[PDB]
Amino acid sequence: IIYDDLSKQAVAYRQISLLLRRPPGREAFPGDVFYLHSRLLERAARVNAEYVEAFTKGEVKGKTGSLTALPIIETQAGDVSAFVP
Amino acid sequence: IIYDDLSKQAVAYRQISLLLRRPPGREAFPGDVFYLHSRLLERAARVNAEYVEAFTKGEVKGKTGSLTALPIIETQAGDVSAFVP
Amino acid sequence: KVKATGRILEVPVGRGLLGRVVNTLGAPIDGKGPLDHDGFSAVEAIAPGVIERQSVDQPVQTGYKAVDSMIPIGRGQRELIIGDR
Amino acid sequence: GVVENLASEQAARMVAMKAATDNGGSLIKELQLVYNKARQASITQELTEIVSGAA
Amino acid sequence: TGKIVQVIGAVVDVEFPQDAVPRVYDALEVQNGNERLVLEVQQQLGGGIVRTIAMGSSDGLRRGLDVKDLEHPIEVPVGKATLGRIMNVLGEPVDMKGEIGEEERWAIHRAAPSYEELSNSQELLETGIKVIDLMAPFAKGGKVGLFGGAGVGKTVNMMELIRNIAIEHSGYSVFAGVGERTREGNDFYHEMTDSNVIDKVSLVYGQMNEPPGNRLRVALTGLTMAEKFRDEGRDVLLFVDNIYRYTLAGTEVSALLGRMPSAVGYQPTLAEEMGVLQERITSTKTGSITSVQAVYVPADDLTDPSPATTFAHLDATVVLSRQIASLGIYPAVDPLDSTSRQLDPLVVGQEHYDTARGVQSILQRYQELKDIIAILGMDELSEEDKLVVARARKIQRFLSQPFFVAEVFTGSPGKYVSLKDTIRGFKGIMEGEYDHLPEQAFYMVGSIEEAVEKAKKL
Amino acid sequence: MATGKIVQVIGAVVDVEFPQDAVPRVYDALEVQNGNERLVLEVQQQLGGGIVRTIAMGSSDGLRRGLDVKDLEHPIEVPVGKATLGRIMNVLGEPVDMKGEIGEEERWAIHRAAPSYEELSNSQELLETGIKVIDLMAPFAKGGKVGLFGGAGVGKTVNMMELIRNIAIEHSGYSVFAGVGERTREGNDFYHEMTDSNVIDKVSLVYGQMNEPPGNRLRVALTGLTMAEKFRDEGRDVLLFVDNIYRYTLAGTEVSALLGRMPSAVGYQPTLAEEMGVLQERITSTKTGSITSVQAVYVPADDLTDPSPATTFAHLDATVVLSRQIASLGIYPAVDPLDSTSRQLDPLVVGQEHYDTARGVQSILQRYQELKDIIAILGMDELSEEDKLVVARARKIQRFLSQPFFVAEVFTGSPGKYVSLKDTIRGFKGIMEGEYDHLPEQAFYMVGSIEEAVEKAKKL
Ligand SMILES: Nc1ncnc2c1ncn2[C@@H]1O[C@H](COP(=O)(O)OP(=O)(O)OP(=O)(O)O)[C@@H](O)[C@H]1O
Ligand SMILES: Nc1ncnc2c1ncn2[C@@H]1O[C@H](COP(=O)(O)OP(=O)(O)O)[C@@H](O)[C@H]1O
Ligand SMILES: [Mg+2]
Ligand SMILES: [Mg+2]
Repeated sequence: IIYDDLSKQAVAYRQISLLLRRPPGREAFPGDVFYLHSRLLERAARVNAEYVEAFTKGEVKGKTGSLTALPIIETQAGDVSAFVP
Repeated sequence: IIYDDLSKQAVAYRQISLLLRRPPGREAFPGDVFYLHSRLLERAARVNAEYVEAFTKGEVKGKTGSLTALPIIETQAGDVSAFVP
Repeated sequence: KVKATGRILEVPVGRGLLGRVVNTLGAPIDGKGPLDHDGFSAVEAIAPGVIERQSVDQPVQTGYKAVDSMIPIGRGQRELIIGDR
Repeated sequence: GVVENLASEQAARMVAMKAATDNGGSLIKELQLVYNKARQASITQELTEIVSGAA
Repeated sequence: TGKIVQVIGAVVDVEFPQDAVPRVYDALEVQNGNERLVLEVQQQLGGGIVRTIAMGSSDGLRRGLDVKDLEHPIEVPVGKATLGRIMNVLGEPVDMKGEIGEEERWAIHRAAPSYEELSNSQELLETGIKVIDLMAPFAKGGKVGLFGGAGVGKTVNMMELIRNIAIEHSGYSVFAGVGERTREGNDFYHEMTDSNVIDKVSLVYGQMNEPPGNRLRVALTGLTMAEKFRDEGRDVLLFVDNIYRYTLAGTEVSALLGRMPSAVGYQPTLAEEMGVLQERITSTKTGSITSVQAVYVPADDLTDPSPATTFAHLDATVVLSRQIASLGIYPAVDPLDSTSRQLDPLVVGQEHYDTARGVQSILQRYQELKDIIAILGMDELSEEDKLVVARARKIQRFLSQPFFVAEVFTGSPGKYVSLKDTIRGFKGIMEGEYDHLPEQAFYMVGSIEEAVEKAKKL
Repeated sequence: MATGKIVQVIGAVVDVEFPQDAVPRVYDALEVQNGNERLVLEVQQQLGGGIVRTIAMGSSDGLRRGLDVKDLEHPIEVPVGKATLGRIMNVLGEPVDMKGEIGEEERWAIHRAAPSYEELSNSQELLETGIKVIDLMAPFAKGGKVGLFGGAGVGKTVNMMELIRNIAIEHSGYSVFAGVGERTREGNDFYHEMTDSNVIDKVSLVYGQMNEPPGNRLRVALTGLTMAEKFRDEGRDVLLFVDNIYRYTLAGTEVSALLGRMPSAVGYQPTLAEEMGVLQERITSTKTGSITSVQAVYVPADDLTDPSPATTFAHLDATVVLSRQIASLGIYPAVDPLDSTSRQLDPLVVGQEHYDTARGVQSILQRYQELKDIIAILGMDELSEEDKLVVARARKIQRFLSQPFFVAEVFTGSPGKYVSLKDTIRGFKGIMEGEYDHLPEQAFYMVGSIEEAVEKAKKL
């Protein structure tokens, strides 16, 4: 899976958060921007064959499933110190 | 007309805008500092004879008025790239 | 009036999505007809736990010499592509 | 001809090092202006964000 | 039926009865003294109050005045009627001629075309400008952006593109002045009407002297006319004078509308406001809008949130810069940030692609050498490095060109250069055919030949 | 019986109203049925009349206003003892390894006060490690705190896996691993590694990964301490490894504003220094028993000046500053010998030859640093001969700090090397005294003892 611009998601969540009047953080991003991207990315994983067999109720045996992710970020003038990067 | 400093009018407007708790922008100037100067300076113009005839109700005819305006700005250590300049 | 349907956001999921351009809610926008989904799934779920993982030892090939020699990606990895515009 | 070329060499080196000294001062006076403008912006980005957060 | 309850600068709050509160973008009318003022609804607050933006001067309004609820958006004339004429944000005529004889009026808040409706064309378009169609060539139907600060030449370049690309375009065109100098509008109007091409160019002007309501909705009444012409099957050219000012009017208003500030002080809806504007300006399968936009960057800051969220919306970005201008090299196009989607050998050819990459490779290496030269001077360089410094300086001089629209400021006659001439010139310099000519020979000349002649007279 | 009702649910923060008698006290636990899911809430503030504001120890999704809440009249209490050895648990001390119940004898509250000033015990019992640079520049005693500072990707985890290998296997005492905010894959890879090596029977593991709601990441560090403190009070010598102290502070930052707190200097919470203090002053070696601890410290943006790394520098006995420059140059481990130090680096407590070698090494490398930009602009030919000498010896010293690790073998395809402390001193003294001046720089790179430097020099 390729996430085209986790930066523009962070920007959309910031807009939603501020319109809802939640308290702003650094650069005005809400604090749960780390929680947003971390809960999203830790979903990409490889799972052992016991998990696959348990999930598919026995149909598939002997196979490990996997999801790979390639998030993309834009930095401004190469600044890595900004919040979302 | 010679506005002797538009960079101390911009400061005297930033003070009023900050005493009214309006959210500041770049260099803490208010968001409408551009409107502040654009409305003032765009009043310096050359107007065609039809406008002078319409405004004076025909008492002045065939003459074109004008208002030249040379504002002064002061810049810190001679950079033009500041916000107000 | 607003009613409260007590159900979280779910999305069409299946094999019949391969080749389809879809909006966030699962509506096709390519105009190639409706989907053929294998049921729905929930948008917001939790990830597999520590015991349910397996380590990464299988490659996913980029095809780019620089990436695949110096910065290899495996099936379950979470590689970030970062840079300017 | 060799001894005279070595005297010429020392004169050319002193002129080059004098130029390199003035150009180094010229860079110092301009990098300092970049640094001062940056510290001022950093000081105003914060404070703006602490007052906005204090709400 | 409703009454004004607050007047906070440009925004106006109106209280309505509980059962007839206006919809989220309807228009209202007030008599502000002897004048009628239109208001546009932005928010429905509770208890039947709406926040509105005044489309005109807000002075003189008194609390307790009575507003009148029109039951439609701002609707503007469109089509063949709006074709030789100057119009207001409300779509009123602004020239002293009579009324606009329209058959139809469209609301200005519309939706962007669907995904299946779009069309992608690689049909390349040719400009007389050497650097623009060398480095970042743009095709018909794609958006072009001219970035840069104050005084770097955005408008003079756009007047050059209006002059040249109108040579190979037959159809109608729309010009939208969004918050720029009125004088530049009046000069453009007289220049168009003295060349008798005013019968095709349609003008909208909400300029920088106008209140923030007028500078917020003027870009949208520009598009609504361009979209009318696109849906008649025509290929339309759309020129926007400044599309920073549309976001600046939103920044000025959005504090008083109650939204909390975002980064710097921009409105939190910056990326949506720009996305709602710049996604209805596209070539569908039933028309095509070729558009040029001038994007003021604030404070020369390319990392600012307003330019940085516009670089993703454009097909060909041309970044003007102040240093290159101070050297006198007009057009002051920085060739290490300007790029395009159409600079690919599969669409543009290999000889062009190779020339443009060769130029970038040389000028980058020159940038790396400039910091060494600054402390030590040129004498400590390698002899190959001195060769690239000489060719890179000649290339920078050769990027300049004398525009016909700049003949007043300078005196030099203008020049139009073809693509084959410019790739021949840069290919010749890159392989050092012209290594024997002085640098000042390349400054402000058209084709390479001309430079040789200049060199003869030094 | 249930006694409170939910009145707000804004993100991760939940407010509960109770009768104005018997309002829950601070740091208490509460329980609510989030559908079928039993959800724990921790009380953070008593605000207003009868209301308490709380953090969810689980997902906040699925909660309605008006749900009944039951107040447990105790803090979060966790299993402690031998029954915790070999088991993975979450912040609540519930098994996540699917091996069944923990079977604990005793349970302890995770919020407790630190040892009194008269309880603290002095030690200088220097540990030896295989790592050359650390044992030269930052040796540390049993019972001390060690911090590994670095930005992203500089070698914090690989170093901590090496130190776990070298120290813990010789250690006969029980160990605790606290995976605060760890990546789930790295937690599984560690668990399997210990399970294969058969050292899992003397380690207790507490894991709070990145995906978990902020309360878990906030409180999981305290469950690690509560287990280690049980072993210390039994009188054991304990090894405590904490995967990031930084994501405890960050888990505090995320929820701080929703708790109503005014923001501080870099957006951090106003209580950053107290939150760090209250945790880090429990990690001490008392008269009854000793905790020895190794902590990794993330450095946001690679600036050592950011409040979070800046405060934690003042709590640690040894500080091994890793640097991204040295990693980018490809020298591993990327320890900066000029910034890293220990309070055990004293001539009195180390051997005086060790101290003299360390002072020499640091003096030489500092003298190289100032020459670097001079050579870069004006060129090596405009050094003098004694500087050309010290720039060479500096490069030889800066290669001999590198080392292959057994746990960093998978990355590089080479065997792993363990160097004894004495051999390290003997080598660096020999290099500075110039006994190996004639050998090339690569004869010192990625080698073990200096006898191996002469063997590889012969092969070269
Ligand atoms: N060939 C040229 N191209 C551009 N500008 C030129 C050229 N020759 C001279 N100039 C000078 O550059 C000035 C500034 O150009 P222009 O008016 O386009 O600025 P701008 O880009 O419109 O910026 P803004 O509208 O924000 O002031 C011109 O008025 C002219 O005086
Ligand atoms: N001693 C080493 N030998 C070889 N590779 C290393 C070494 N130290 C770090 N690396 C490389 O750098 C990576 C990042 O460091 P790691 O400890 O995994 O994450 P972090 O440093 O952020 O905790 C390692 O995964 C490995 O790729
Ligand atoms: Mg302009
Ligand atoms: Mg790590």
